[PDB]
Formats: sequence, C-alpha cells, structure tokens
Amino acid sequence: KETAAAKFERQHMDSSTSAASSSNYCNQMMKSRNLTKDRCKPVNTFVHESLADVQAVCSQKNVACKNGQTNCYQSYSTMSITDCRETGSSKYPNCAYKTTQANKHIIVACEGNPYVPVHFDASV
Ligand SMILES: *c1cc(*)c([N+](=O)[O-])cc1[N+](=O)[O-]
Repeated sequence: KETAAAKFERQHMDSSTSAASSSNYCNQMMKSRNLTKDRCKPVNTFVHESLADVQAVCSQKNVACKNGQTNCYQSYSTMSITDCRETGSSKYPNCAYKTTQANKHIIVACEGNPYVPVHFDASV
C-alpha cells in the first residue's frame, strides 16, 4: 500500500527546515512520522534538502551498497542531515532520541522507473 519510495520520504525527508531546530527534533519527528509504532528504531537519519536534490542522487556517484548490490549512489555534495540515536533512557513505547546536526554525503539505494531512492544505506 505504501511503496518503498513513499516510505523513504516518510522516514528520511525533512525539506521544511535547513537543520534540526532543537534537541527535541528527533523526539517530535520520530513520533509524528509514525516511525515508532512497532518498535523504537535504534537510529534514523533525516535529510534537510529538497525532494528533487535527493531524487537526483540516483544519477550521481555509483557505489557498492552494504549488502553488495550495485544500485547505491553517493551524493556528489554533502547534505544537511539530522542523526537520531536512541538514548539510554528509551524503552518502547516511550522511545527517546538524541538529536545531532551533521553535514555528510548520503548513500541511498535506488529502484524502479522512475528511478528513485528506496533505502538509506549510510552517510559518509
Ligand atoms: C518501516 C519503518 C521501520 C520499520 N522497522 O521494522 O523498524 C519497518 C518499516 N516497514 O515499513 O516495515
């Protein structure tokens, strides 16, 4: 029902800001995107770039994915990202996150026609 593409946008895209606003950013975002309904994801990354710049990653630098496949692409530039990692005080359903601001290259796996991002592989 929710495509892999759509799930990518829900889990990782945040074009509404240039960077995380407060230390509570990950707590608010994890909750509002419903990323903590099933369990507390241990880590998550949000990307603060336009959808078009992120989709364009699929025509950028081709690299190997962690699983060894070859449909992974690294952004030519660094992108503004927010790192969310569970704190020592997190127990489902009361997940808790540390928000960290970063600027790094993103690596995503792409698939389909249109060829779009479906999985966030790593940040470099
Ligand atoms: C989406 C986001 C997180 C998880 N999870 O298992 O942590 C699963 C899904 N999903 O669409 O299955």
